Amino acid sequence: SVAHGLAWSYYIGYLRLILPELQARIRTYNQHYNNLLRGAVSQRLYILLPLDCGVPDNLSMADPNIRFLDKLPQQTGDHAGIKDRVYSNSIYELLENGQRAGTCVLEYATPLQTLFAMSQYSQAGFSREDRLEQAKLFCRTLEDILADAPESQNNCRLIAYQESFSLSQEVLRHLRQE
Amino acid sequence: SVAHGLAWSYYIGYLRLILPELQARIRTYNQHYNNLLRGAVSQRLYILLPLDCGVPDNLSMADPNIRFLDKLPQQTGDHAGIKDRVYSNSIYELLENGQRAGTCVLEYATPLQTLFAMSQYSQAGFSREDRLEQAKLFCRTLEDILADAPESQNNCRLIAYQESFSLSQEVLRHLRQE
Ligand SMILES: Nc1nc2c(ncn2[C@@H]2O[C@@H]3COP(=O)(O)O[C@H]4[C@@H](O)[C@H](n5cnc6c(N)ncnc65)O[C@@H]4COP(=O)(O)O[C@H]2[C@@H]3O)c(=O)[nH]1
Repeated sequence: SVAHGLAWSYYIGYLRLILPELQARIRTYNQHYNNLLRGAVSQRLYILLPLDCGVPDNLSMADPNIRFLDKLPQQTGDHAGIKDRVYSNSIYELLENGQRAGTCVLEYATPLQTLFAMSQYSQAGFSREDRLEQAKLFCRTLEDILADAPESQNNCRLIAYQESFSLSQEVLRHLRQE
Repeated sequence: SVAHGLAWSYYIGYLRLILPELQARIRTYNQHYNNLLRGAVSQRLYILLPLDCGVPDNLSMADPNIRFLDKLPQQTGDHAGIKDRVYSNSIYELLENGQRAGTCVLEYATPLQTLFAMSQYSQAGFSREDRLEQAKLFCRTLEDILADAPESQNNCRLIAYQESFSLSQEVLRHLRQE
């Protein structure tokens, strides 16, 4: 299954590698690089899962209330022959009524971009209906992996959505629960 | 198909992104950072495809004649909400009879590590026989993608192998053809 392989590669090649050290990288940022007068970055990696697989490269293009602020400390390591491969994450501010209502580590799940592009390339033999069903299967498999995964211990939140709708608000709703 | 999705994600999320700018990054290295007295780095990205999916993180652990030298200039760009995500590659020297017989950009195809780990995790429902058959399907799909891909224009070489056997020699054989 396309989505089954994609869900497992996202855990094996990314989540299980960065989640153990995520809270440490955030506490490091909150103490030494975060502006002294600002709210602390929240402790979890928030992952956006648009089921229509529309994954823009700039998050501020999906909502103007979502604005880039800073990058976490970079995590590097040797991986499949690549020396010091860089895993980077970005901190965003979420604006409500124009003012900062919260800060969090936010990104899209990249494998959804793969399902999108696969639906566009003829040689992939992958229809736009395949995409919606595989997008849902990808998220189910992922939350099933992370439930049993030892690396996910209150440090990761999946935010699936389908499109009116405000992404900045959908994130803030999860953020306000904690 | 697990390998079908993995082969397409490797093209969409990596090869089609780095191959257009690979030769430019190599010429930049050969002129400004390569030691003036050394042989030029070859122009292609050589990708190792062990069908047993044994992908060590340090290439020198698979063969002592393969020694790290330097990194190419890093390629950065915004991707799925990650600002300045870093794509890095490593240059290796290949020793024959103890002396440098060639230099090239070399790495393993990371999705093979995914197939390996999937075969080890019970929740993946993926047997070691599934792995060998999916490993072969992954490479077939990949070379079929790159044949028709506009980004692959004499800048990428797939080296599939199955294990005596010397990895440094198998690479040098491809290198000596050109
Ligand atoms: N050698 C090498 N291969 C790379 C690199 N980046 C991607 N690949 C490969 O391309 C394929 C698809 O790319 P994608 O981002 O869709 O999936 C990635 C992506 O969702 C997530 N991920 C991995 N590294 C990062 C990262 N640095 N930043 C954000 N997300 C990441 O986990 C998935 C699996 O990662 P893997 O690791 O196996 O790299 C393979 C991947 O199979 C790279 O920088 N170096």
